[PDB]
Amino acid sequence: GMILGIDVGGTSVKFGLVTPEGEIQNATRFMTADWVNGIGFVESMKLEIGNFLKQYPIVKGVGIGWPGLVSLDRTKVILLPNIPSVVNVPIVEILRSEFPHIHFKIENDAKCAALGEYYFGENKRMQTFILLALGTGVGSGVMMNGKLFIGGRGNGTEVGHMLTTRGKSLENQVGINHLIAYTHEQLALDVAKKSSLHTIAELSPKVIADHAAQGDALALAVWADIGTIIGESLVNIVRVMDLNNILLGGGISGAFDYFVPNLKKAMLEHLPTYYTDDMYIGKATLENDAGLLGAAGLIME
Amino acid sequence: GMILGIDVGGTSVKFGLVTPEGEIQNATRFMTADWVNGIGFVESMKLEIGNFLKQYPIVKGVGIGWPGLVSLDRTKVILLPNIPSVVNVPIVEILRSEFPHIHFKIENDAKCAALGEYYFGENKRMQTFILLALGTGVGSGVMMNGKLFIGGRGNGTEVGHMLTTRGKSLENQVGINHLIAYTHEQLALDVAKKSSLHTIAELSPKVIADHAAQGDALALAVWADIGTIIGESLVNIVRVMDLNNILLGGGISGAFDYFVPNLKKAMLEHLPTYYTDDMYIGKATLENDAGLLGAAGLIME
Repeated sequence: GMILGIDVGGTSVKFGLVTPEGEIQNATRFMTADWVNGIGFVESMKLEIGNFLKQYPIVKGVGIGWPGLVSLDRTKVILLPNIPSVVNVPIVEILRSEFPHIHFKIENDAKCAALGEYYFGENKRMQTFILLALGTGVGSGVMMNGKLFIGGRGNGTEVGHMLTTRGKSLENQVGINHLIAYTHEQLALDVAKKSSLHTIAELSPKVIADHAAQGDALALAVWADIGTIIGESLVNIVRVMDLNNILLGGGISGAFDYFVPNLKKAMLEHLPTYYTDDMYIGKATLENDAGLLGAAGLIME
Repeated sequence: GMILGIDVGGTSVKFGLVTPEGEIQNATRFMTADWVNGIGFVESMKLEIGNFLKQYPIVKGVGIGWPGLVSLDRTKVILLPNIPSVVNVPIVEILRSEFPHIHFKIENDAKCAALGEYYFGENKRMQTFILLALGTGVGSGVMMNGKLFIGGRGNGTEVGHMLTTRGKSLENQVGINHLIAYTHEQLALDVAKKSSLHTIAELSPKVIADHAAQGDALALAVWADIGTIIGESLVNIVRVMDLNNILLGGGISGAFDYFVPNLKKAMLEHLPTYYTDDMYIGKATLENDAGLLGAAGLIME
């Protein structure tokens, strides 16, 4: 049957009815600014959830992905760095008491995205891999021997906050806003104005990728440096986890061809053949839908 | 009953009969230089193993820890960076065919040391922790929810080879020989000859710790820098694994009081309270016996 998947986010909140083949029906995008500025975030899980089950009375399950830390028993929302609300909330118990005929499940949103790729992606059922979602923040989810990796205390693989060889965190080096700021820094150093990016009104990963495709030396060098940084953090993840299947998602993944060569180079430079001989670096094809699909996927398990 | 534990090492090979209370009887130390230079390493698992079962006919199990990569099925020894021999060897099948009345088990030696601490240490049965063995090389083993963490492909937690904020690997920064070389570099910079370490013929972790205990500014600063480096790598391990119980072993752990303050400081600086509020940093008390105890521990499971 149809399952309601919810992907809770910092800028937008997403609802969708998921089919067993991974199709999203009646995709509704809200919020988050509009939700916080008004009746509140929790008042807005109950209002928009209630409106969905009324429309689809056959729905028996609701899976929700959360953009932060969740409790080990998967009943509470600990903290969201983009949404200061929801602390120690037994959401599974309160929704089960309200809707006793419906089964509820919660998980971290980056972990949901890995589960989404595992059930519905172009590498579905791949047993052991990491999904790196390279956006404004760096999110990650890991499947290990066909099971979602949650870590010792339930909130594992927070790789965006790992320290780099520069001392700064991974997401403060490769996150979308930091990539744009670094590109502007390199354009400022380009005193001869050789680069073609100087014309554009507002930089974005897509624009920097489009100019790299044309052969712009500056745009290609930016993605090559981003690639080395991602590769250096993947060396550390691989040494700790012993996995060598990598899926790359998020807004920056559109520039896959321009940053993956240096990413692969960094991995070959620092890792022995034990890891690199059968290593795979693929593109995450579900894009921004993986989180919602994975959230619904919780109910399927 | 009594179990034979074997801890295979680069400089010395160790044999011992382990009791259910964790006592080692008839501890025999060999080799490794003498083993390689002669009849060979494998000829020397068979000669010294055979001599042990003849002495103890009631022994029904043999657990062996290996100083490198082992196959996922735990039958083969892939590679040892200190011993160039033993590649794709089905050691469990060949010992089972030779001794069908005895059960055989193999594992990575750093993982064995964590299992040793889990069954017989001062924090025995602690469900989720990392054991960092700080010696010539940096070894690590992790227990997760009371089960040995092996990683996706069977050779997880090779943390000694993680990249630091300096770009070099963790063990090339804090390994015993690198600690001694760094101490000599700081003594060379000490043009006023203020330090007390200038007198000693040969530096060692114990000597640098003994001078730090006396209040030597240089010796204290060396351990403080080592502490920051270990703490920075633990930030990355904790972000990936979500564990916060840490046991510190090896030759360098004797200087626990001098490097742990900066280690803890680095962890508090880079990790939120979710990890640090109930974090524990303890001393591994089994020392060099953990590997052998853990190897025997494989048979107990």
